[PDB]
Amino acid sequence: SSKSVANIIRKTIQREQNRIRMLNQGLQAVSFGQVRGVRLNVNVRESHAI
Amino acid sequence: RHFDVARILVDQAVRLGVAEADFSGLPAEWLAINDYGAKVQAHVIDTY
Amino acid sequence: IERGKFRSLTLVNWNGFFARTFDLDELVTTLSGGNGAGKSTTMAAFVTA
Ligand SMILES: Nc1ncnc2c1ncn2[C@@H]1O[C@H](COP(=O)(O)OP(=O)(O)OP(=O)(O)O)[C@@H](O)[C@H]1O
Repeated sequence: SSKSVANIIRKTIQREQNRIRMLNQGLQAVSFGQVRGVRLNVNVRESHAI
Repeated sequence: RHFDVARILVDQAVRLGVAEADFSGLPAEWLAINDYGAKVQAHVIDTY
Repeated sequence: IERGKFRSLTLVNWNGFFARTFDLDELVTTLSGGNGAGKSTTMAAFVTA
């Protein structure tokens, strides 16, 4: 049961990572003050990967 | 109208290069730019 | 009588201000510039001093 839980979590995490990273390319360099762009950083956490 | 000119003029001038003296640590003086007591503080703009 | 006055505010080696002295007015001083121009930074320098 624990193995199945871990596997499903990994699959869902990968799917959401891919979706968000693909979505990131939907922004086109907004020029606000000195900020030249905005981006989302999604990464599986190592403290949880362990 | 003088004020409304000065501001605008400065806005146009500061887009053109920088002033190298601003790194010298020597404050600039308040040069009078008309009668009635109007003054301006800016180093010469050298580095375009 | 003759209230004391802040006559100036000097930042040295601050972010964007290597050596900048502002001459505070006796009544009102007005920093003015677009976003990121560094006005809250100047007021932070004053407060920190
Ligand atoms: N703690 C900080 N670390 C890094 N950069 C900072 C920090 N605080 C401010 N900055 C940057 O310094 C520049 C000036 O910041 P500041 O807050 O002084 O802007 P400002 O001109 O007062 O802005 P606004 O008019 O929009 O309030 C901006 O690029 C801001 O991103």
